[PDB]
Amino acid sequence: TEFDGPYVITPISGQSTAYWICDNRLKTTSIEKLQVNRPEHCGDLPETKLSSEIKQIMPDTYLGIKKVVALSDVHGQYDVLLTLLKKQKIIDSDGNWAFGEGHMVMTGDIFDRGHQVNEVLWFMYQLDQQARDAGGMVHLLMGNHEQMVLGGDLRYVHQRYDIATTLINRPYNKLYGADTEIGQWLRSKNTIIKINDVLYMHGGISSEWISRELTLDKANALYRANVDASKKSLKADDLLNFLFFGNGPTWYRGYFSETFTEAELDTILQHFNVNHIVVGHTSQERVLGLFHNKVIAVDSSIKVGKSGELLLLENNRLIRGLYDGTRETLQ
Ligand SMILES: [Ca+2]
Ligand SMILES: [Ca+2]
Repeated sequence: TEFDGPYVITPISGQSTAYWICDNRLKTTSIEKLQVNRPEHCGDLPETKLSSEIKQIMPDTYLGIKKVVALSDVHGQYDVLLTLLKKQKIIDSDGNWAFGEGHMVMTGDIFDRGHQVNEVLWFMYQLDQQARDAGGMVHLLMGNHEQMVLGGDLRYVHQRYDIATTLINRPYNKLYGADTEIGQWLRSKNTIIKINDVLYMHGGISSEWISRELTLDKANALYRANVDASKKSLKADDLLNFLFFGNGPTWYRGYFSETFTEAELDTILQHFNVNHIVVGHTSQERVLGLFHNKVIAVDSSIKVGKSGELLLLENNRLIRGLYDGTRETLQ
């Protein structure tokens, strides 16, 4: 018995439509008053109030933010994510934003591997709005998997989603295209941001970024404008080629290389005028710091589906939030 969704289509003017996979059967509903309500016989699929404002493109640079929490690579593990957030009191008993005016930075990779991808997406979409309502903010950054899915690289999509692509009659990448609520939401997000003296991105920044004289604004804009480009077009343009692949911000794993040095790291820190760089992408056994904590790895292997951790940046300290709800100071 499989339940999945909803997959919401949002036209320019028209009313939105929701597709639900319920017991391997398709259910289609017309959204009224921006309220996405699940049909009868559709298990416990997520229901959410559609928002216009959270699809607005937001700045990629922030100052004077008192508290920030970072985590990454949920990879469809909703239960783990929810447990971690409740244990660390980021959300309340009902699973609603409880971080006040704080900012959350999810450095990408919600998609793939896991079996609760839509659960994670709709939850994050809701948090996005709830955070804004509280005067806080949710920074959902695009990871390499978000780029892969939207672009058509489906090698890591969980097999259970073949049901959806079959019933809704369209490939997985089109289940999150520009005509879908989630797709529109994702296409408004940044890929690299800076909060206070910290830089955040999925993989990491390599020296090539400096060679190309890139800026957060130019990069984030290109990412949004080309996430739907053909692989041919992306690899043809050497700038887009760098941004979207191997040595780029969403794929670079150099910070976890044996040959990478703190000296080289310093040149990168100095280039952005930051003291730390928070990255996901390369899975660790726990949230940890490298090079005297100049780099903080926040991919705590939530993808494994058993546990996860987060990073809390407040009062100039770097704190590790364990799955059991306890904390350990890194710096
Ligand atoms: Ca990942
Ligand atoms: Ca990744």
